[PDB]
Amino acid sequence: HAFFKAMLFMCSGSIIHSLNDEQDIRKMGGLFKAMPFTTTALIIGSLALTGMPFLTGFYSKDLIIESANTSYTNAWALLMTLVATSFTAIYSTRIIFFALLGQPRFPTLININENNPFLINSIKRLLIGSLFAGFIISNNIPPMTIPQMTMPHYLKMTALTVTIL
Amino acid sequence: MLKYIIPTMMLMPLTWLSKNSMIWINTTLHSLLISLTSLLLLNQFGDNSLNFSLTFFSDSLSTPLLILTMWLLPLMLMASQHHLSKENLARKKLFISMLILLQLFLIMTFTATELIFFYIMFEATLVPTLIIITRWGNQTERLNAGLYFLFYTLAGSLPLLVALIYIQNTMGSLNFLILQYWVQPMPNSWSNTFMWLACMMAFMVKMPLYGLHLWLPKAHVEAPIAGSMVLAAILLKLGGYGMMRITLLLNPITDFMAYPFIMLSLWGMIMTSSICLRQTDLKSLIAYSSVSHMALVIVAILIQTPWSYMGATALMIAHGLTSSMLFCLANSNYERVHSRTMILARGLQTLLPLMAAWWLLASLTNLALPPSINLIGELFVVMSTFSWSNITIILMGLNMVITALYSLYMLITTQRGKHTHHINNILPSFTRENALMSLHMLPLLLLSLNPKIILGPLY
Amino acid sequence: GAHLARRYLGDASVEPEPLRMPTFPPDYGFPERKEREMVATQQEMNDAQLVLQQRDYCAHYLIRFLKCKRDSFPNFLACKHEQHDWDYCEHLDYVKRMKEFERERRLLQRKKRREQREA
Amino acid sequence: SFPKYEPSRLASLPTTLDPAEYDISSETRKAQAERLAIRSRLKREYQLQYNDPSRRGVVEDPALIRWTCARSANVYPNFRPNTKTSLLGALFGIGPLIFWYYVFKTDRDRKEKLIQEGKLDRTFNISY
Amino acid sequence: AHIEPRYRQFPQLTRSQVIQAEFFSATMWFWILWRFWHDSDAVLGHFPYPDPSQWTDEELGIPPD
Amino acid sequence: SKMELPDYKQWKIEGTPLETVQEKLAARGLRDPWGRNEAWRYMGGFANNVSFVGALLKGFKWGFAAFVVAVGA
Amino acid sequence: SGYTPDEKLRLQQLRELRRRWLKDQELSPREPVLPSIFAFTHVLIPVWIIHYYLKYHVTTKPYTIVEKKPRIFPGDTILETGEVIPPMKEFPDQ
Amino acid sequence: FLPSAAYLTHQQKVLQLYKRALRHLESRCVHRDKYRYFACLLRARFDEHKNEKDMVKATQLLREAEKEFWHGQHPQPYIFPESPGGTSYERYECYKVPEWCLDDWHPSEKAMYPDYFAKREQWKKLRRESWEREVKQLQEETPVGGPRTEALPPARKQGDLPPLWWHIVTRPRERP
Amino acid sequence: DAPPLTLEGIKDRVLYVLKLYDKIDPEKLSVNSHFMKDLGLDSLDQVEIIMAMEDEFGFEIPDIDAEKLMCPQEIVDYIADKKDVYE
Repeated sequence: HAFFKAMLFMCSGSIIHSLNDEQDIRKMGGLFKAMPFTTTALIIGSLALTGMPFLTGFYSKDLIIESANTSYTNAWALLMTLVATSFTAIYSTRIIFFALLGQPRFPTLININENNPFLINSIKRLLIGSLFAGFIISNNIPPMTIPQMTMPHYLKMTALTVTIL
Repeated sequence: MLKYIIPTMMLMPLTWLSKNSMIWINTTLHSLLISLTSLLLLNQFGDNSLNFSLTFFSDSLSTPLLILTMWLLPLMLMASQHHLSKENLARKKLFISMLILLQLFLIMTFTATELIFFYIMFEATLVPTLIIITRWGNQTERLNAGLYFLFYTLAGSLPLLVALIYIQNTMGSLNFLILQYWVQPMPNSWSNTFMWLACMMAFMVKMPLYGLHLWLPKAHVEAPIAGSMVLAAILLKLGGYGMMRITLLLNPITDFMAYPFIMLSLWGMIMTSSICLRQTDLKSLIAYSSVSHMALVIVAILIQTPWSYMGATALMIAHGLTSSMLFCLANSNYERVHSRTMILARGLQTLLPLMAAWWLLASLTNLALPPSINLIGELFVVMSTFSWSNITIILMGLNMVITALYSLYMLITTQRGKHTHHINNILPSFTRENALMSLHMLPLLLLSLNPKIILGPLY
Repeated sequence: GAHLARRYLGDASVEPEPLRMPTFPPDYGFPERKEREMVATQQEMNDAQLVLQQRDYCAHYLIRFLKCKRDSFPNFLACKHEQHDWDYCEHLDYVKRMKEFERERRLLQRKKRREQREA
Repeated sequence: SFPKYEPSRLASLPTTLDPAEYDISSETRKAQAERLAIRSRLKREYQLQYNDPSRRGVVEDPALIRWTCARSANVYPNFRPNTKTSLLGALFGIGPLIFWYYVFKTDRDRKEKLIQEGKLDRTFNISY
Repeated sequence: AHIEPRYRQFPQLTRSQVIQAEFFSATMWFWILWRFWHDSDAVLGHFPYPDPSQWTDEELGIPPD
Repeated sequence: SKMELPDYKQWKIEGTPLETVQEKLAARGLRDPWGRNEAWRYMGGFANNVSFVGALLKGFKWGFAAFVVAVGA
Repeated sequence: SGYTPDEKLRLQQLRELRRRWLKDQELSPREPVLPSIFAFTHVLIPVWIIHYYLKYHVTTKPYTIVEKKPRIFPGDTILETGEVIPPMKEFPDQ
Repeated sequence: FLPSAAYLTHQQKVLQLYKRALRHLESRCVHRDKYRYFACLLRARFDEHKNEKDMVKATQLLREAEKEFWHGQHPQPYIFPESPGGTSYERYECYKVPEWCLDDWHPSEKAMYPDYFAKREQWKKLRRESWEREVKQLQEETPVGGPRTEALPPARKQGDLPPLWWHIVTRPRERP
Repeated sequence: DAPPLTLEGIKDRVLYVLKLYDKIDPEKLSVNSHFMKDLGLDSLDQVEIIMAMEDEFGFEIPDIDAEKLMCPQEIVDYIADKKDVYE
């Protein structure tokens, strides 16, 4: 989560400073191919959200819903986490569609500029940490719990099912 | 100790037999050398207090407060110019010598074995402070302020004398040790109830508690900076010192008879932190901050835990330093703009730029900054009162929330957002002001490093 | 599942209420079958610093995996199949717990309905 | 086409649907004319005492001073202790105090009874 | 040197930023594929999750009549 | 300095959502919108701006091949 | 409904004064104002001071820094004196 | 409630309702061209009875217009990042130092910047030169005893600057 | 964040986006030529013009100042007061 949203905020605020302090979803329309380093960055963030299988964002959320689904829980809480997984999928889809993949609404006299070694260094190295380093962490953790790992059908598939729907 | 008293005597004719434009340096240098020789006192160890010249002895209830007085004197001696530089030579010298005599009766009060000697030097602490605030108050209700001041402090503290004399001729002498080592437990008839209520009511007047507290804020906001700082820090923490001394008697009844003052103290703590949330007149907020802290101190003394006494004396010393400093910042803002109200002097982040650092630092020490001495005192008071009862922590934490809230309101309303751009008389900040900021916030951080000096004799 | 649905919608009888699992006596549908090997060697278990709620069955496999994972650290993906075997053994342990629950379920079902039919 | 937007103590009624800004009478426009005259004269004297190059101190705003003397110390004259004032006073002062007195007596009597039983959980309870 | 702002037209780009962007998208998709094919097959059940335990009456034993 | 300002007689609406919405508004019966202020928003380096699935398609155009390279390796 | 000529004129003279003020505000008098050592210090000097701090004074403090022990195995021996543990027993039923 | 007029007229009020509804339809409607469609539909609704002069039926329609505006307004209006409530709303009010100051400096640091302070001296001489007579006489001769407006007349009389210009000419750059 | 602004460049941009809007003529459209008095288009489309300038330059102009623009030169006056467009 830390690597994830550091990368996401840094990319989005870069876009904000590139496009004149507006920061709002409207009047921010068309940005894909307006240099796609940051649009690549933002959609890598939003696909690491909900855990595309199986990436840095996979491990945390998906082992959480597995171990929560296979325990003596409250029978409202698991349903709430499930529905909120669907909801985090849908607003991440909204931030993609309105920010980067729309017909261009933003005011003219445009000064789109990202010829910066600093920012390409920062975005570069944080997507590096957001593609491999989740596996570098999650691989050799000292195992300090007992994994469940024996799920039925429609309880390990439920993660990908909810995110796709 | 007598080597700490007699040069304060000889420091008094200094200002008299020094000529004009030369008195200032002399008084500053010599009172600071007295402050070094003051800090040389700290010999206290282990088993006993250090007792000599039979009237005199030092606990660690008395050593840190005594060093606090003998260090807060020259700070104040420097602090109180620019508002009487244009006054005359005679009244200037009289002001300075009156402060010195005030210091002398303060140290006589803090090293008092005999409690009658304590009471005499107590009202001797009273009598010059009225003359200071009433002659140089620089407002229009200062007269009524001094009048209320003296009648509250006397008429509360008057029957304390009769009770102490009754103790003197029903038991024997009033050495504090022979008050100790001999104290018989006194039962719960009604005369013992009145005697306890007499002594405790006198010092309840002095702290103040909640029901007798409008004594203070008029006397704070209508005073010069010297009288305001000595008044707040040294007088209220002197009242606490005296209560810490006299509570050693009448132990087996104060459990039965000391309930309702706890309730008055806590509900007054919440009401005081709420009344200083919404006032104008920036000067008054620090007075009500002082009333909040002293109500917490009174809770700490009515419970009888060593945790409570260590937190009590730490809270005393820390809030003396903090409230004295923040009074000095209030005086600096008022001498920038002759207003005394609050909302007129907005802005002041841009202009007077590093004044903001000292507002930040003083207000966070009021906030209970997370290693600060203020936090240490309030924390151990909260621990001890939770051991007293498991339900009191709501009022303590609600006090903490509102204390942080009015501290932050004072920070971001007086000194945040917009210069009102019709002002054009505020200068850059002088070196004297930043010197006083430094002289306030070096000892608080040094005590934040090694604080085991100043905790109570129940160590 | 559907057993959860039956336990909340239909009768509350035929589903045994959980975390009070042994109600039928042991060695009753067993007769004369218990070995329970448990070859973790309890002394070496406690001399190893495994956590509570890990001092469990199949723990020798975990000891093997900790041996290879200590002995080959900068090998990043060497130790696979030992932890795979530990996963498989605890899969069988979960299967055994499922067998216990459905044994108790079918005992309660068939026993109590035979009894409350003919009584 | 709306539920007509009731106000409250907080939800202030905006200037659109007053509907008092529709039946404009004579004294309404006379009041707006005199109100602009008041704001005009006050800004005139303000801008006179605001653009002076000889001006040193603050512009010495009288209305803030007046409100300060109002809120601070002109509370007490006038005041007569009426039924409303005294009843609300004895409620807001003594009420919560006597409430906290009862709850503290309750907890202290429970604690003294429980430790007089002998079975307080003082397994180690050192820092009292 | 550096770029210039133009008015109501699509601004030009350096080839370097677009080759890093395409490079990072490709490294993502290559990682998720090589991680998906070469090893696992991870989102599936990893085990034959059985039926109800054996569906065998009186194996595990039910001795009522 | 200057801006050099790509000027008028160039926008000339033709962009199919604005053209069809002027058709719909003509069928309504006004036939006078604002107009051609947004042809830069609807033609040029825009205009077959990609739909939603395409930025997620943007991986395998240089990634499937490297995957097959690592498979054959 | 719009301007009155007093507003127009007063506007114009304030435009001219704003011109002259802001054009005065850009100074350029052609002289406006006029009046691995890092790796060495930051990975050796606090390292030297702290390892001087972590042997002597802090080990004269008695219940100072304490390790949590490494976890031995039945297939382990001991580096210290050298004494072995009998290995783990039979595996079976895998 | 406005500087020059004592009150706003009804045509002005209808116009401000128009601008508010149009702004909130911008905020409501993405993609900007269906926005353009709905905006001309709204302009058609104001074309439906634009040419009527029953003033009492006009204000009846204005009341129902305020009702139909409040029924379907938008919760967070798209306000620009210098507007009231906006994303900046005097962001750099931090960096807006007034210009009565800057002269409480030190003469060494004053001698570091020669020409700007020489030109500032002649600005201040321009201020004190024509402050008293022309400005004060035009403000104590041409106004009435009750001023009854706030727009001050320019110095059309003879010479120097129009009256009371110091803190209005000398405002900062709003982006330093 | 570096937008450069000047007088004649923004005069060009205001005049350009008045030329692009359709129902005026591009023939008699001077730099200082009126809106209501000579072009003849009414109040409502004038405030749509004001909406266009606000939607282009990134700041609202108020309704107290919206009464009194009436020609492009006074528009360039008010915008140059807004962004302080001089050297």
